[PDB]
Amino acid sequence: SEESQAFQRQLTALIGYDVTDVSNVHDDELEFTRRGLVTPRMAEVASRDPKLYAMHPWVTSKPLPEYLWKKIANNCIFIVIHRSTTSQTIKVSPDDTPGAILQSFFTKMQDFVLRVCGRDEYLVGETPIKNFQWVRHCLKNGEEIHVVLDTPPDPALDEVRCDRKFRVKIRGIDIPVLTVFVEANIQHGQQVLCQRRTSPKPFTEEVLWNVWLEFSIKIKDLPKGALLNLQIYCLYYVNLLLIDHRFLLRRGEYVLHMWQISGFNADKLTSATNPDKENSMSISILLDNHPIAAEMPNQLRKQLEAIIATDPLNPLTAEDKELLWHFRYESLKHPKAYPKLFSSVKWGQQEIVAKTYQLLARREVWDQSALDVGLTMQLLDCNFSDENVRAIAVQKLESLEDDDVLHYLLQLVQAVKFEPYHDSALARFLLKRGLRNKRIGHFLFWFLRSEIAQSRHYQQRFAVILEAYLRGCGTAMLHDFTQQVQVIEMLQKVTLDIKSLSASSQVISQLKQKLENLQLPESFRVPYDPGLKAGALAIEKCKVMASKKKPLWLEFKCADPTALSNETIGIIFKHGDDLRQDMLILQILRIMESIWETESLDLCLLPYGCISTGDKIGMIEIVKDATTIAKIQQSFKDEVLNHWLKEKSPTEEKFQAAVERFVYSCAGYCVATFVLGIGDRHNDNIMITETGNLFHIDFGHIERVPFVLTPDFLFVMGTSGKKTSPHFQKFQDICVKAYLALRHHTNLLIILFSMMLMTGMPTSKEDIEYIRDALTVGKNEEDAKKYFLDQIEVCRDKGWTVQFNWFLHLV
Ligand SMILES: Nc1cc(C(F)(F)F)c(-c2nc(N3CCOCC3)nc(N3CC(CO)(CCl)C3)n2)cn1
Repeated sequence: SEESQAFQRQLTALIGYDVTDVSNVHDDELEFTRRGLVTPRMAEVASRDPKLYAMHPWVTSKPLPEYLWKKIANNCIFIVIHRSTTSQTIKVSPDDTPGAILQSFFTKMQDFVLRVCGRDEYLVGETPIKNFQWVRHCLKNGEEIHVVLDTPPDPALDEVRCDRKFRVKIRGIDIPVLTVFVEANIQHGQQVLCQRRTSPKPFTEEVLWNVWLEFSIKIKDLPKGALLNLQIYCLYYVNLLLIDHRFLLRRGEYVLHMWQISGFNADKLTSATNPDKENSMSISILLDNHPIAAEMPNQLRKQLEAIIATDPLNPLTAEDKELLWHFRYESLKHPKAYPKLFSSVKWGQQEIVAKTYQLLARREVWDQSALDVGLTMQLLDCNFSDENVRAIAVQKLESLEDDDVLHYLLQLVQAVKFEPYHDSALARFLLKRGLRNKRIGHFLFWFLRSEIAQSRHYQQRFAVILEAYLRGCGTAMLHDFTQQVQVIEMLQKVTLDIKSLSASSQVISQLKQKLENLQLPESFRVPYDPGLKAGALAIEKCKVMASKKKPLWLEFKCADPTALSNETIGIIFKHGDDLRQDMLILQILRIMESIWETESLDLCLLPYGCISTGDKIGMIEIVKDATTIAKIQQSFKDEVLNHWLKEKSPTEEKFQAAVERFVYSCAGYCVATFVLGIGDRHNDNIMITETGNLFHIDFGHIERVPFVLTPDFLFVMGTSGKKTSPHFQKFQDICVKAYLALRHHTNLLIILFSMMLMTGMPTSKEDIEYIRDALTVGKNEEDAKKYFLDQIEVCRDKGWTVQFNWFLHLV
């Protein structure tokens, strides 16, 4: 169809990659997955309620935290309602359903719905008012809930239209420009089954061996998902699945173009070949050589328990693995032992694998066990290639409500890189949950699109998954995405053009002019906050920041007239940094906020919105009324920070609340940063709001100091490096309370941290340990409770020693 060709082009401009192209495939894995990602799509699309899908209500089935209970005194909630400059307040009970509120309101005077004023956010569905996120947001922030009664959005325009051994031939290598040898492996889950090599020849434009590298593994022994790893060093690598998606073995000859090093990493596992054929190193290989689906003594059981108890970081001895394996059925009764057990499997042996799959038959204990996202994630990392082991983990995620899928959505999207094949249980899980919820689908869009734009190694796999989502999300979503992408390209253009014109009066004139040139969509959704829409630019408020990379400071008008405030939406555009690192960290900070919601804690973290759009290019949310701690100091005497708060405080009451939130916010970042090992930062990278909320920024690429707690912060808490103030005791306990709450989620944090380094960093093995030592693994609470207080003292014993040094390095 002529219309289908123009439609596919819409998806191509949206996705930023052409899926129909078959220039860089040696097989049909991609296309087969497209055909295979039609059934799952239609299955979720044909099974979704248009009404609830069109308004995409954001809710949680979790209990309301202890601290958020104090906010409600009379067991009633105030819901200000709007129709046209008219206000009708309604005192309401925490359990009052949105429907009841509609009739309970009309009585004081049922076709319409309560929409949040100035937002594409609705309060609809059989849910208590207390369970809506926008409601919990207002309580936490003291704001009141303003709502407008409007027609429920039309779901109409959401609609979609042998026993022989193995061998391989190393013919040679070829690079057009610029002692090197070949290294061939057979890997399953980053675990080497066998390794062969060649003879070192001098580095030149042409070096060939044509050697026959023989393997010890046998044809029926080869596990599904097994990769053929080919490497070269004196610095190039490529892979290829020994088994395709149809259970067929690799028959034929292959010319493969290789990736190069820039000096473990998610990229090293990719089954995709290098797109650039003009400059890349190539490999010559040929392959010519199907499948189907008494108890322990308590002394050994005690040893097995000790092994199960240890962390995910603790390596497994050959002694342990044999113990875990010989006692499979005792190990099966402990879900926490599944990662270590499946690591004890000889995947290079068909007879054992069969025992493995047979073992997975009766998963009575696994399927009944409470979901452990830390335990589930472990089965999804680089150390597991078995399609069925991963399937039981993805099976467990399905119980997750949309609320929790949002918290872990970024890590899940990244975990796709660890999948041996393009079509996986995980990729189908992401697709289902994306098509089932508009908010999940919105972020799934930008997460996929961030990788597709700056990742040569995986852009193909993600493009196919993004295409499968674009069809099925709806005609309405497609319009928004088109607008959003349209604006970001115009802004990124301006951002890049502005950056080059500077290493002034000249640039400031160039900015306003080029901004007046765009004058382009009338409105678009904010990528990091889909509820908000943006209008025309506040060109007068727009400016290039006095920062080293010349970042664009932009402000927009809100396109919603139903908004009480007149505030502009601020966004920063930056080409200097790699905002992928920032995304992961910020998302981990949100996960930390959730964990502290478990023990009923608020630390007032400010995980501002951040989205990577291209290569070292993206956007950051602007937190209103925030300034840098450094800027407060210059234009290092201690009392400065306190003068600022009282200055920005209209009343003495405002000041006290600003001091309170500072004690919490400071405590939150002190604990969070030290764990992630990013505690040592300069003043410029730590900001504060006029309302007392402290927060950090710029998380890309990171003597000594545990974390930042300078004398000015101490002074705002009223302590001169020796005494203990009333607020300081509050802070010093809050740190311990919050630090103990994270040790309880050690495995979850480690696995997240481990994945963040592999899929989001450029070795990899030793770097992970800091979070293990920081979390004080294998130590009682009190001894650990002191370890953190000792870390606080190292900040007191220090002062500006490193902070002054930081001032020295930049200059
Ligand atoms: N990777 C990055 C990059 C930046 C960058 F480019 F500097 F803007 C930031 C950043 N975020 C932020 N904030 C994000 C949250 O809302 C407040 C602004 N501010 C600032 N600036 C302080 C400034 C120079 O001194 C003028 Cl006020 C510019 N920088 C964070 N992470």
